Amino acid sequence: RHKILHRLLQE
Amino acid sequence: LNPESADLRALAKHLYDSYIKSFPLTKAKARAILTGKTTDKSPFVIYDMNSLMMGEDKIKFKHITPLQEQSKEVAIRIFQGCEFRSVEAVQEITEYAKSIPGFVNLDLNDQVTLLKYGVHEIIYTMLASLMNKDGVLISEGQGFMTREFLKSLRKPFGDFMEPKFEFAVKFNALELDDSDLAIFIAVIILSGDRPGLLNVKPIEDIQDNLLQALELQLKLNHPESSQLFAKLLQKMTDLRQIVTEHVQLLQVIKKTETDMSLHPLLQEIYKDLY
Repeated sequence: RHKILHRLLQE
Repeated sequence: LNPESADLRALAKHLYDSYIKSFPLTKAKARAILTGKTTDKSPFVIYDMNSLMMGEDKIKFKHITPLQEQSKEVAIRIFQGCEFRSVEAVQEITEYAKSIPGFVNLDLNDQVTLLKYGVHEIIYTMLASLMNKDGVLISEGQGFMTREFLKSLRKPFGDFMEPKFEFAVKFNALELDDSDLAIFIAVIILSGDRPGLLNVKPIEDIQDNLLQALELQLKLNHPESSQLFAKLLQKMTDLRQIVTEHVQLLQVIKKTETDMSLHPLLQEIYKDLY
């Protein structure tokens, strides 16, 4: 998983 | 001239406006600071231990994660500070990527993969804008840290920035402006040969269009410089060498300093990188 990158890309 | 090359102008203009919105410190502004031409910024010059301490007011060491790193010896604080600037770079690059036409329509797993392998190549590309042979602008151009000062840190921290300076003096010879770099970094992001890409085809489709735009941009903006396009693509491989070297040095640093920890965003990027 890449939780922070996922979060940066979804917000 | 023609409708095809007209679409490539619009794309170049779209990417330029997006780059301006995404990146506070542009190469235009950075060069103005380094040549002395009047600006907001008075960069405090850091050349030794004493100057760094007197310049702590102007550097935001306060924002480094985790906090225990903020109290450690100079070399670790400078390294962590540089790594922390990278964290803020990732956020700006991520926002820029989302503005590249077709990027947010890619498989989200592929968006993550492109950024994971792209960000440091883009970080060190754009860092060349903030560098001369004497030093590097830091803290959005409110600091100037000398090359010699970064060379002087104890091992294994002593030469962590030298490869970036050596890449920067060559790269800055191409005399690319912000408008050229805006397209070049989009080309780097949309690299179809990153490991573990699920669907390469729509990434190469987008990059092909970005590469054409970059080519047209370098013909129009530097019409007296003839093979600028060709020289620039050679550098995209010199960038990968810098990142592999940096990740290798980071592995050495993590294992020699066992109680150093990294920002979790950098842990997630560096994990299973080269």
